[PDB]
Amino acid sequence: VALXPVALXP
Amino acid sequence: AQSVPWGISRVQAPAAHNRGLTGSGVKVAVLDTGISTHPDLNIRGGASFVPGEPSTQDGNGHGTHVAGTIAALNNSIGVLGVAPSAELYAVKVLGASGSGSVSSIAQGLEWAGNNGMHVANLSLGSPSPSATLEQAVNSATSRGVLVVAASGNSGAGSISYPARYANAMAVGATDQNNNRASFSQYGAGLDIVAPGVNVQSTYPGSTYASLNGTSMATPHVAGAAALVKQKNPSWSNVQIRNHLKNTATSLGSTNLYGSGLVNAEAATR
Ligand SMILES: [Ca+2]
Ligand SMILES: [Ca+2]
Repeated sequence: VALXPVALXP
Repeated sequence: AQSVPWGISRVQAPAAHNRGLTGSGVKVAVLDTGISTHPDLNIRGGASFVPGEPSTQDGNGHGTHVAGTIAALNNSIGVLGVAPSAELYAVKVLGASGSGSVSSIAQGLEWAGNNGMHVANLSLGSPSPSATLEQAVNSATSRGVLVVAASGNSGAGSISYPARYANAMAVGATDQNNNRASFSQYGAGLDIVAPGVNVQSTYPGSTYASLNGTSMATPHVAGAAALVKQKNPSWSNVQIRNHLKNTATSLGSTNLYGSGLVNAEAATR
């Protein structure tokens, strides 16, 4: 997943 | 007229600029949503690894904003980057929606190592590890790239990946009072902090925007690394990394702030 706008994989 | 964002002043980039240190000749890759052409940016090149988005233009805004913190041009308009003469390369690994795959990010890191980038800015993360991502960070590091990554915006006391990997320098966010921003991830592996609240930078549509996050802190550090590289062209990625940490302004616990607030003046003196 993610921080704010950028996520990548869970 | 040109404005100097509070964060650029806070990290003392103008003092470095006064010594003639602007990041000239240093290649910096921004692994993000792209970088849009902008009157206050000079983009030297790049590549895209996002299927369906062949150009390096930015359909999100995030990459363009990050790029301007590193290298917005020193002129009579807009804002001013930490390293206004750095050579910016747009490596698009995230799409307009802001998401990407580990495969695309790894392709970007390989590109950075294969094409002579000295610094790679990764204002991105995930709460989960990936061996692919780890290998790509390690490979880029072995090829001379300083990988700088955001700690994350969950507010928790552990940091996101890839920042959590040893060979990535992890950057958290401070506010205008040099306090940790409440959203800024901290903990084991945190190297350093930089301004990440109300950061004004370049934005698509030839305009400017103020945004918050560890994504905005990270490019202050990538920019500072470019200043150190210009001053010391023979220095390796790890030497630059440690020097930034050793000259940072201590803020208290290394658990909350790492080595402290990046200081471009101290790092280039
Ligand atoms: Ca400017
Ligand atoms: Ca790390």
